[PDB]
Amino acid sequence: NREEKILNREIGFAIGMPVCEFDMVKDPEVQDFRRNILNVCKEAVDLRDLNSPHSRAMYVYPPNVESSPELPKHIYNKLDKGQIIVVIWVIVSPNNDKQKYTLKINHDCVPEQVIAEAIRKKTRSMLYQGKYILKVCGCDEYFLEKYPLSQYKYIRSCIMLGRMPNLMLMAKESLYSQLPMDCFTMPSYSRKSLWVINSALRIKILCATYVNVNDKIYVRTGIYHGGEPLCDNVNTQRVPCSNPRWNEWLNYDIYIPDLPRAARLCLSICSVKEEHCPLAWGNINLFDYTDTLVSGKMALNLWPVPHGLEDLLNPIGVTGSNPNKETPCLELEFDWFSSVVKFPDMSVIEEHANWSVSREAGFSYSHAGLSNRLARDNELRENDKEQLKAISTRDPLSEITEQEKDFLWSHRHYCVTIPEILPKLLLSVKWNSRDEVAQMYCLVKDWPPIKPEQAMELLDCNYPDPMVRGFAVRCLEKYLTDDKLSQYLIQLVQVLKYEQYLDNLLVRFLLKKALTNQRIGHFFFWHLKSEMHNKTVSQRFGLLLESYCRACGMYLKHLNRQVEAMEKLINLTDILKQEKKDETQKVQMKFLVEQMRRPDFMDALQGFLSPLNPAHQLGNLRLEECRIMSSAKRPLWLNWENPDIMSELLFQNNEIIFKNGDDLRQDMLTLQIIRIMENIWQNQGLDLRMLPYGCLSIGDCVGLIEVVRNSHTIMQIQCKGGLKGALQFNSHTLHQWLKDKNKGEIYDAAIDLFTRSCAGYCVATFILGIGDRHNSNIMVKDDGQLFHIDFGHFLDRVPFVLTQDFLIVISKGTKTREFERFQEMCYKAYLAIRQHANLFINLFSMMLGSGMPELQSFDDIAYIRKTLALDKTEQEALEYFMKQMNDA
Ligand SMILES: COc1cc(Nc2cncc(-c3ccc(C(N)=O)cc3)n2)cc(OC)c1OC
Repeated sequence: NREEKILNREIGFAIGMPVCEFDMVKDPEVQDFRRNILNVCKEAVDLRDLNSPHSRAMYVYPPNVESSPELPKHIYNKLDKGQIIVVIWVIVSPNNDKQKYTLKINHDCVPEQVIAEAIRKKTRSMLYQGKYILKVCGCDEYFLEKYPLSQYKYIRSCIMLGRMPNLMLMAKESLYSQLPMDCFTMPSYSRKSLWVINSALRIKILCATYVNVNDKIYVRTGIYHGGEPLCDNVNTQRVPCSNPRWNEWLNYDIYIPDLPRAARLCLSICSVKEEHCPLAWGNINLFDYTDTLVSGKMALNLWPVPHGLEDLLNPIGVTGSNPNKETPCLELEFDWFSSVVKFPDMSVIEEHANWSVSREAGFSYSHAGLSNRLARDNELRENDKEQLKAISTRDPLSEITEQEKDFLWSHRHYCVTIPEILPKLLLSVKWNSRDEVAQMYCLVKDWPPIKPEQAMELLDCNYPDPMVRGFAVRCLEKYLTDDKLSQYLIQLVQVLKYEQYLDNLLVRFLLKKALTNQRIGHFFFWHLKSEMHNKTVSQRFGLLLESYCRACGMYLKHLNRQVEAMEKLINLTDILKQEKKDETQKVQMKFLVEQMRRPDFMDALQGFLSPLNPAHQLGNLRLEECRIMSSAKRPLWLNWENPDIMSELLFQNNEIIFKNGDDLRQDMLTLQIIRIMENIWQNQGLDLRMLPYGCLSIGDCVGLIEVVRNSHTIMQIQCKGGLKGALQFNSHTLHQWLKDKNKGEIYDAAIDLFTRSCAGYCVATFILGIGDRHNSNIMVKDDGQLFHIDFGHFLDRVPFVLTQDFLIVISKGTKTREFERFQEMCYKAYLAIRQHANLFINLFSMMLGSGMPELQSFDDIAYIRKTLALDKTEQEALEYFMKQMNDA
């Protein structure tokens, strides 16, 4: 149709590639995914239309709320007898005169209560009900739901910073008119044996093409469950890369029924010189998406070897044939049987598991042979029931011995009472045994649901099993809030890559949520779009962005404006850091102004939503304020007028830093972790103010960074311009600048705010291992709030040692009441993150599959164990932190 034609040009624009490339793809799974995922789209659209227009308004403008209405004592204590002074604005008559009405209301007041109060006071000045809604003055944020006013992030932030909440009273039909009508049109494209086999595992290696220049090459193979081998690495006989035709049948020490559903064939082509090196690699799922075992011949286009490849095989790598068909291919032949070998149904598995129970009690009572894995009845002592608890407490990176692993499996039936031990129990299973596995599948079909956070440990590279993964999705479906979903969106988008198939529960959960919450959808899109260049994931994400773009609605137009501006900034910075790179800053600027003033560049970058917070409108550009920065890689400091009619109550101007050349994934994770550390601290009752400024990677080493208003680097303060020098840098200079900025009842707050942000960042940088910190890495705001920029490296010793310049601001002139109070905060902060060690390990663990340099192995994540002192007791760790900290 005409509608469809127009749409695929639009989807194609936002996705980076045209829709018709997906049309021409002939792979059962791809066209099956393309079609099958449309019900999620329908489900999501129908949830939007289910309570039209309110539920549609909620989709586009979801309430931005904290996860709980409970205010920690220090947040509550800020309120005037548990009450908040709030200001309601009303735009009246033709001249759009802004009338304000200040109210003192309960912090837990519903928005509708607050509106009624504003109307009460509106009439009581001169001396309706559900016809109005509340909007945040200066940004596209609405308070459309019955949550208490304080539960909203804008209101809780206002309380904490001691800022006056300015809100605007808006007509419901004024917002409802601004809303478009959904039109999810269904696309054009939408219109045997089993476990019997008594054979061993054998696969033939025919030949390899596209291989040449420089001694002898062999094919190395392996059978894996995630990254754990289910047998021995079987290899082909060495051949020089002139005629690589082995045509030999490789035999493995696994029997066809003992193969788990998540079993993979991990192969590679290696070279020999005492010196072995991998050349090209490739992984295959031993079962397809319909659950059929691989039958016949196959041509696997292999992948280049990523630098720093520890082994000869890459089992953690992406499963499937490289899309670049002009790369080293490797033909294989697989054993044929009666017809088609499909994986047994859960019923067949249940009958075999109930047998692996009735005839296992017929193998312990009616066989003789011992296995320290046989579950014994009435032989579950309280002496070892506390031992299971002792194992369940341990961190995800804590090595579990063979003695402990055997003990756990034997007590599998008890472990249901302690559901948090599931990750330790699953790793205790012999996945190379169909008897143990069948018993486990059944325990998981009935396993009690665990917290979303614990269920995430099960969604990493260590747990490939579909039913283990399915349980984990069900836990996030039932217990994960939309707020916590926004927090872990980075790791959740990442774990998609580990999934064996295009169509899974994780993707359906994530897409549904993305298509039911435009805020979740926004970052979901950008997180996927930022990885389209990566040809390892480009397909999966390309299909996902298609299904998203079809059912996202009129927001696709808003995404296209963002994509167009982002490309013009890339193209501009491309020409600049190529044609004018070694030239002077005055020349680069001369060129920048000349180029930005072009008609096509002007309108692509004016009047669009900011990708950093889509609720922020970016109007006209303040070119007089747009400059190339003095900082490294030459970032582009951009300024935009805020077109909001009440911009003067939030920020008249919006400033974004456009970086082209540096990887921002590391800075993104650090700031996600910082934000999580801050929440842990705030809930726990410690007010360590952190500044997790917005950072978003938008492509291959391109990205955006939120400009922190009224802030300067440590160097900028220490100089006062350049009237001092690196030697002449007097230690008291920092405190003096702060003193001149804040005087009177203002000064005491400033020092407090400094010491607090100081204590938080000391603890944060130490745990995380954020090293190479200096005067151009640390920053301070006008109000004394400290923060850190450019997270160069992490995990690779005191990562941030206390400089005199800071301790002096902490007091005035090492042995002060302020330093004693300070030291305490750091000890208190350290102990709080230690109580959450299991979360941070998992969050980091889910990132190994992301192509990050300083997060490749479980040897990088182990650093968190050393800085948090997990092995030691809580009081023992304090002695460790005390020792590392007591060093000046
Ligand atoms: C770093 O130097 C400067 C910074 C800023 N301002 C701001 C405000 N909020 C944030 C940042 C920031 C954050 C992260 C990263 C990163 N990830 O690289 C880089 C910069 N920068 C202003 C400067 O001169 C006026 C300046 O040059 C001396």
